Amino acid sequence: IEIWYATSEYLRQEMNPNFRMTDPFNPVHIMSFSGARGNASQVHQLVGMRGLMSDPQGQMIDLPIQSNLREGLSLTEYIISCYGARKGVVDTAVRTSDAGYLTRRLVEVVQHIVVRRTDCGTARGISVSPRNGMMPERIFIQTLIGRVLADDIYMGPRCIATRNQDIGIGLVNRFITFRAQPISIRTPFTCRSTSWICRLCYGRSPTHGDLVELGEAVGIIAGQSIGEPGTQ
Amino acid sequence: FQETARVLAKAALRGRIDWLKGLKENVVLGGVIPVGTGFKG
Amino acid sequence: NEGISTIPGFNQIQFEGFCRFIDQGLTEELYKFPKIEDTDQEIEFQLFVETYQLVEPLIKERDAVYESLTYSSELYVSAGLIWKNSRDMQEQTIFIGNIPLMNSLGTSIVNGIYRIVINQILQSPGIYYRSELDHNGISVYTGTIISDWGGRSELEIDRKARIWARVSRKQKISILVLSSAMGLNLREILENVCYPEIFLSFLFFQQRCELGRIGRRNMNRRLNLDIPQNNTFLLPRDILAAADHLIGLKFGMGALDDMNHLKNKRIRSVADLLQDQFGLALVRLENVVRGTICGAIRHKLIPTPQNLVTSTPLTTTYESFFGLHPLSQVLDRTNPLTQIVHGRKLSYLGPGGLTGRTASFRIRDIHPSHYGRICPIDTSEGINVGLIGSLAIHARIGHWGSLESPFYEISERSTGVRMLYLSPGRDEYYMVAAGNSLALNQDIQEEQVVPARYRQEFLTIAWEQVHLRSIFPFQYFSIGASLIPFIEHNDANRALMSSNMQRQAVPLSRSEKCIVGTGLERQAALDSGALAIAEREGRVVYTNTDKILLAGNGDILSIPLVIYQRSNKNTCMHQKLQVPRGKCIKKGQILADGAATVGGELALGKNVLVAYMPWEGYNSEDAVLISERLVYEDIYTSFHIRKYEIQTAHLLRNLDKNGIVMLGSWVETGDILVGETCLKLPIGGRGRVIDVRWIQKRGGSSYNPETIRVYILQKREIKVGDKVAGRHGNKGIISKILPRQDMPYLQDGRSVDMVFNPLGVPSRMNVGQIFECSLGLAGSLLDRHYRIAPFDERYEQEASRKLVFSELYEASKQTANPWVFEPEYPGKSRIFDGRTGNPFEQPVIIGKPYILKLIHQVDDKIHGRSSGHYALVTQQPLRGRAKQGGQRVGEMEVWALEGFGVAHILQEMLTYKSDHIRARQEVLGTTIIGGTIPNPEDAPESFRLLVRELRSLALELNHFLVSEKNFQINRKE
Amino acid sequence: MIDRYKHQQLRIGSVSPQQISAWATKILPNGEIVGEVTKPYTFHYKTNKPEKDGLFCERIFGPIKSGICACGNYRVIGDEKEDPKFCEQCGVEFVDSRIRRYQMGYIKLACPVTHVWYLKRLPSYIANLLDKPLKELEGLVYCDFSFARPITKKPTFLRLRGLFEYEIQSWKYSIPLFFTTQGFDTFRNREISTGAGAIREQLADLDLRIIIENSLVEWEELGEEGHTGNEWEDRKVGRRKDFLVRRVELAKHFIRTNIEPEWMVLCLLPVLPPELRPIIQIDGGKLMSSDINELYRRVIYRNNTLTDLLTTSRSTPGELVMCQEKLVQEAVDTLLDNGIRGQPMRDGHNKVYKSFSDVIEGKEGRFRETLLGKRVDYSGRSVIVVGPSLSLHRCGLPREIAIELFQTFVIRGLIRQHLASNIGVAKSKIREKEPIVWEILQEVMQGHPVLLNRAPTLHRLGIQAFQPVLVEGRAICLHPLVCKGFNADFDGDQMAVHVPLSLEAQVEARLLMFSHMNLLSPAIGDPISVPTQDMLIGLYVLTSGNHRGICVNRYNPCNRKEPFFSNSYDAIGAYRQKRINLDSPLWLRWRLDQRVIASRETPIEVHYESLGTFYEIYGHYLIVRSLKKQILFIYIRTTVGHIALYREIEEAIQGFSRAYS
Amino acid sequence: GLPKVEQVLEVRSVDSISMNLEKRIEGWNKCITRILGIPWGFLIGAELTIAQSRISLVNKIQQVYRSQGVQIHNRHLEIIVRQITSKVLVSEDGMS
RNA sequence: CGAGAGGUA
DNA sequence: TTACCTCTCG
Ligand SMILES: [Mg+2]
Ligand SMILES: [Zn+2]
Repeated sequence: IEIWYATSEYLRQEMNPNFRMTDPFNPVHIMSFSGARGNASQVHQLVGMRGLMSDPQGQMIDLPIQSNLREGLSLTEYIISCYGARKGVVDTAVRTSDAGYLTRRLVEVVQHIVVRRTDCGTARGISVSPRNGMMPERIFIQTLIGRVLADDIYMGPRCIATRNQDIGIGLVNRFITFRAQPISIRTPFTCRSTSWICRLCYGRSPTHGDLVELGEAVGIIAGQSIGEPGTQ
Repeated sequence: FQETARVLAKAALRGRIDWLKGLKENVVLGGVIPVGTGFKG
Repeated sequence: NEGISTIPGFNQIQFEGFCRFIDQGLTEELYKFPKIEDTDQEIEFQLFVETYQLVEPLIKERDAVYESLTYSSELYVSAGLIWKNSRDMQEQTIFIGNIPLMNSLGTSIVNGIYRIVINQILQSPGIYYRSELDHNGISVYTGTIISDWGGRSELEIDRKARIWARVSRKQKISILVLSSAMGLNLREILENVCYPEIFLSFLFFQQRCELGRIGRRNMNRRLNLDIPQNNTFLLPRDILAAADHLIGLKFGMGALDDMNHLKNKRIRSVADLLQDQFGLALVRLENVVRGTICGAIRHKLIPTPQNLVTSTPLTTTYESFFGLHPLSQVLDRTNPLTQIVHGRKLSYLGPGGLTGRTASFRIRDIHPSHYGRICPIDTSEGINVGLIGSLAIHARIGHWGSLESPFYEISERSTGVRMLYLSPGRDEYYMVAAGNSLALNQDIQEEQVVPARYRQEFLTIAWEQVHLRSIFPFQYFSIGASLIPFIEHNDANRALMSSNMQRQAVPLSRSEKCIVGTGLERQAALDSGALAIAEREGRVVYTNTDKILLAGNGDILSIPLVIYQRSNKNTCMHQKLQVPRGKCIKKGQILADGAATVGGELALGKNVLVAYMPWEGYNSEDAVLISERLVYEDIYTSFHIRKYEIQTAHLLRNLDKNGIVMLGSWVETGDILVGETCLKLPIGGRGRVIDVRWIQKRGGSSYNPETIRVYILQKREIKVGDKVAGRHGNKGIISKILPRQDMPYLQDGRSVDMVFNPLGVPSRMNVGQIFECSLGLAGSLLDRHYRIAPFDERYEQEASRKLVFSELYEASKQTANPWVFEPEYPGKSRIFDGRTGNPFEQPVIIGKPYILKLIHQVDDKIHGRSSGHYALVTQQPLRGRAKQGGQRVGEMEVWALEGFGVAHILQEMLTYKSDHIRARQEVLGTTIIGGTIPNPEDAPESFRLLVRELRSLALELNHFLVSEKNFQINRKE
Repeated sequence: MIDRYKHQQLRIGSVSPQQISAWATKILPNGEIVGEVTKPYTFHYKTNKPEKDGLFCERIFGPIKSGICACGNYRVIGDEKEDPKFCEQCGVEFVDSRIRRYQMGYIKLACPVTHVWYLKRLPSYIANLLDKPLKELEGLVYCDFSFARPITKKPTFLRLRGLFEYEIQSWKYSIPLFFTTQGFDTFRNREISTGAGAIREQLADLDLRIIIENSLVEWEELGEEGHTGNEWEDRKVGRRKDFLVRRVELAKHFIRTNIEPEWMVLCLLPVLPPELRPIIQIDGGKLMSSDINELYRRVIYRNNTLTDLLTTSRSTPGELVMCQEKLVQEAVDTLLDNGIRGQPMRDGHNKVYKSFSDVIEGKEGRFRETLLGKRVDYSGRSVIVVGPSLSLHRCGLPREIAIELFQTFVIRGLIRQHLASNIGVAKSKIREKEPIVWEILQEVMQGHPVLLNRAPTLHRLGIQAFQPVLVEGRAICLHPLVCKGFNADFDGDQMAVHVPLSLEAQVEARLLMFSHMNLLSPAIGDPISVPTQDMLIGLYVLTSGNHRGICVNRYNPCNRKEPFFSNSYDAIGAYRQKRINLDSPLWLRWRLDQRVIASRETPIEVHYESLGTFYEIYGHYLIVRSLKKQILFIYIRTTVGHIALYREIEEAIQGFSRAYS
Repeated sequence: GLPKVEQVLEVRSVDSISMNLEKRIEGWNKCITRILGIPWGFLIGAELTIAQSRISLVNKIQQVYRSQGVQIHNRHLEIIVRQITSKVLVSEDGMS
């Protein structure tokens, strides 16, 4: 199992260098590098080696596949390959069904939530620190974009941001340069009711890039958003 | 949405009153949903 | 004797099963019939099973389909009744009933419908040991006894020796008590069982106790025992043996069974089902006979044996089986392939079988036992994926229900070889190799190594240690996968898609054979039933479009032909002659060809010139651009026939004196076909009326309402929106037809017929198409057709490349076209643009592949509605294009509209458009006048119904509105 | 702001016997009451007329054909000025056949019966109120056992005060002989109890305020030595502990809720309006007759047998009545909720019969199947095709589909232009496919949008709106860039079309559901319509570049591109005239300010001359400067492909600007 | 994958999602009562349980999505999480 | 109209 | 899981 995995993996690693150095304009490279179609794994199978396969019950089969589709798989190899294919077909059918149940149920819990008021009046906010979790800067940025601040942030005697101000990528970056660690943000968990939300707590809309308007169905959008990525 | 008989019985006994404040409920009644253009402001 | 040395006929299983039922099955069921007498003593009836005769069919098969009858056979059996009073004997042969007959192809004609019975896979009776991992500490073990009845018998041993039956819902029941129920002495038990101490420390019959012959044999094998085969019972010794094994596992000496193996499963068939039904029917005849005996007493009359028995029980049972059983299905007659494939199907589901939603994930994967028996690729996708499958080419059914795969013995013996068929169990114990003997080093051939299977595993061993070899090319696959060329170079996922698409092809008006094929097209045509083959040797004496006369040794035989006839799937069947007058024929040779067949081979598509390149976006995603030549030279035109039937201004121009439309009329939507009760044309049917049939009928209480049937033919050409496909998993929908001048063109001047996107192959992993297109170009130029068997790389590395490149070169040299083989970029050439005359920049792939046209066409698909008929209770629009109905806005769609915030749009869909009667009738008026539509206040019917239904279960729902201004409460109705 | 206030409410409640009556009662001109249906007859035996006192009777449920009474004469409804609402000969209710949809009827039952739901639940509502063993209350209900002290409301001379007792062997005949005729009846009613009349009566005289008092005290006493015993025991202590809370709660609600506890056992029984159970002749349908009707007849029958039995045979013993009491109860049970007790209750040929609870429950239950979604008019379907030349706001609709969807609108037009006299006149013109019909269709659809959806509508983008363009052919053409949202490919996918009728609806579609307005996805903010496949290939090729060193020259350039262009237009031109190729390097004068993205690289060579000009050669650019330190010229090394993309983006911006003006 | 998300959202067992979490919640509740009084102890204990639970549940669902390259914003998960975590249960000892 | 079966995406 | 289509059968 080990000798064969290493051989397959080295070959995959070396495919891109070969194309970029020796044949830059080959059709297979253009299609993959561009982003148009193909994935490195898919190409590896056409031009390298298909590799070790997993039998039902998760056990490797012990006969390596040393061939690619151009060269042509042997009868024995083809049969082993079929194993994987039944797994895919069974998974696709199942995944389509499971997703729908999760979505129906998620919409039901949160269907009633609409934005009904401008300010709840809360003076509480969650605090986000770069530390307190080991957070890659990416995570820190993504949490913060789109939220309204619940307290002023100051560097020395100057105010970087004031309460009731939205945070965008430029502000987030200033906070990173100046290392302002405790930032307090209004968040759905900080609002004063459970039958509705306020504009300031929810924050900027994903669609139009401005504060959410009164009358929007935040709940139906949340259910759908968690669920649709489910097919993948 | 799930246990229809059981809910309906408990309610009939208690005389439950529903103020129609959500989306699905107003759909059954065929009336304007209180969201978007429907939310009145 | 068959299948060794040749591919077996594709319908052999059906033929054998039917024969077994006709003789062995009939006799066995007949024997069990009880002699019947009543009360203290009464008259005795005797059914003598010794003399049963089955007589020939009264109507011929063709007539049966024409008059909607059932092709059957009559059973006459001899019987005698000794009236208790009489003491004398009267004997006659009664007509018990009608048993259906099969055509050799394997179909039954019942009430005018071709019907086929599918095979089923179920768990075999026997003892199975499973180790259930235990939630606390050490694992529990169990045994189970599957039976023909289906009752399962459970015995279990815990960490503390338990030997407790689990059949009772209760935790503890004693196996030892069951042994004592058998009269065994406690002392007797001890002498019999090994592991006595452990059991010492420890100090129904109707259903479970019967084990079929299959059940008994399995028991004897698993627990070695040798009770003789005639014995078929749960004799007690067996139970003791089971316990003995159960404890051995606890100590380490045992095997836990795999229930997915095919040695543990059995196959039922046509024969079994038919025999079963005969039994049910027979029990019903006993009920009828007893009843007529009672009637005789009332009238005090001397019985005639016939009077006692009617023919109703046999006929009714079968009529019901064919009509309502899950595994009896109507034959697909879309094309010749569909007819051959349907018979070979195997299902896990069925009566007394698994259900799809219920079944486990593990039952739906391939097992190593399936090879040679069930095809790995074919399955039906959906919630039923993995549970319906297909038999492989060289499989057969054994004495027991098990399947068998042929193997060649390479072990030295006098003959040194024989082909044998092996049961799913037997071959796990031999080493089987599929490699070849073409390797030699400084040592001898016997020492060379090869990959092999042994005990459900793959290993590498020397050629000396192998026992059996697998030799046939098409052995591990079904008919559809065996019709794809260069399958080795296509990923397996695609192969499922490909087998599925061939089945959906439409027989075309003129047929043509493929340039590249696999060679099984020839046998597929022989076994479809669409060809006319000779039944006797002879010389052809007369030929006319309707008939052929064959004259052999003083006899003349007339063979009828089929002209323009409909099929179950609205496709046309037409036979065309292949034999010139004056020619000698031997039995089995072809005389006429059917649709989708040319020269004895299956021909479902055409060969066209194609290029793979991007073209202005017309090919985006999976769409195709095509030339007009295909439209005006009629390459892809097909004929479709539909039937419309009934039971008994400009319009009425066609009708005759009786009022039925005449033959040869061209009709359009709206026109009456048969004269208030008038039958009229639906949307989209416009065709010549090829025939009208006033069919008188029998069977109903009244003379059955004579049925008038009209048959209409539509000729259909290729259009934007049609679906076309190749044999390698490639499918697309036509997007534009362009004039020849604007099409891309070659260095020969010719213009390509179709253009396909080239970004598809990397994602879908089919490199087979590239090999097939290129070989096609060569054959056209050199006048050759190629039939190549699968897996050619066995001979050498890169074998396919060597074939394609060599052939392309020969074509290039013989006809002097240098572009066919280009040494710098082989297989690709440089082409030009029709619009501007300029060369495209990079070289492109050009070839002639074989493309097929699918049954899903745009004309069937299009639908529209405004107004219309409404349903009775829900008062909502009707469902279906045929029914002129609406489309559904369902749960998911509402949610989306809600996300947008479009309340007004949604309300409309829920009220005016669907189910608000008062409101709906108004909108049609406002619109014609030009006014504004008000927003509705009352409730839709849907709501009103709910209230009424609830008020039926004694609950009340009311809607009230409280006015904000004055606080009054008003009850809406 | 002061909110605009709307208050609406929905109330659900169990109903009294008097109400069920009022739902179904009318008094005729004769002054005679109508409504109870007694006979089980459905229609007539081969007459196809509803029978009287039948499940489909006109008089109780309304007329079948408008204006045609039982007799067969026709008086014009729409006029009540001189029309007998009820004819002397028959109850006619002349106005409409619609009533058969909404009118209700009721059936009187001799024996009190019990609803299934209250009894079936493990925390039975009736049991919670009773405070007696569940088995005891149930045993009396389904088997013959007799209570002995039914009412605590009134004093009784006999005093065993017993529960349900199987044995009536106690002297009962001598007791009756000693007692007066019906003296026994007064005593028996007070004491002996049977069936469910007993439950109804025990429930009816009960003291709720008292019930709370006892319960709280018992609840307080329990818990003595709580949480201090063997596992088995505590469990039991708790289960009682809760039954107690649950019971207090039910009673409290009853005190303040206006629903009477006795209504659970039922005196009258309701009947669904006749249409909702079509039971049309099973003329080959074979299932046209409703199982509703089949179940209804059974209850009707057993009840009639009992009413007669009592009237016919006072002499016959309670054994005759007892036998059929149970029978009546069981029919009602199956009608209300069969399968609750798990009884199959099925005809052998038939499947287990459909209880009314089944009708409501599930996906196909009324609420999910009909209430949440429904079929609609003005809709169509067809396969989809690529449509590359279309703009983002447009879609192509086959003409045959359109004529169906926009027909009403075209008829108006034909009449308005006076090309036809009447609605019928116009419909004819539409059929002959005359050429004018097509000019009118085109005019009508010009500013009217349409809505398109794909079948699995996972997310909002599943439905979008477009302006329709007429096309010939039978498939719908869609823009290439809208396919990601719809998750559509062109290999057999189909779509559906809907037309928005109202002005209000039409505004919403143009302003809130068009693609230009929805270019960002809901989940993280990403672009949803971006160039994707072939389009991406083309963009990559244009910007890919050229061979740089060993690839372009065989031998070192040491031992030993040229074109210089002044404006970008010239360069694009040379490409067309084939003077240069896409990848050939060229130099372009740049008059603007150094916007070229390039690495931070210092100059490869600076060449400086004595009079003062300096030339600086960087890899992609040459900057010429002078003594006064002014940049005389800038030249960029590039390829034609790069200039083509820039030009398109720039021109589009300027073009949109010049159009607005 | 998806099964895990169904498990996290449908909280059949509190410990099932995180062992470290069950520990804390059972522990907190026993300990808090001794330290603080009746008006204030239940309230503070609730606030602490609510805070840890909320962080963990969002973080667990999110890790599953980030492994496979699917990026969904937090606000959306928070609307759903709140409903799961918004209610309290009055105890056996409490009758009024 | 109630069941069953074969497909499609 | 959704939607779509055809058929047979009492
Ligand atoms: Mg598709
Ligand atoms: Zn090959």
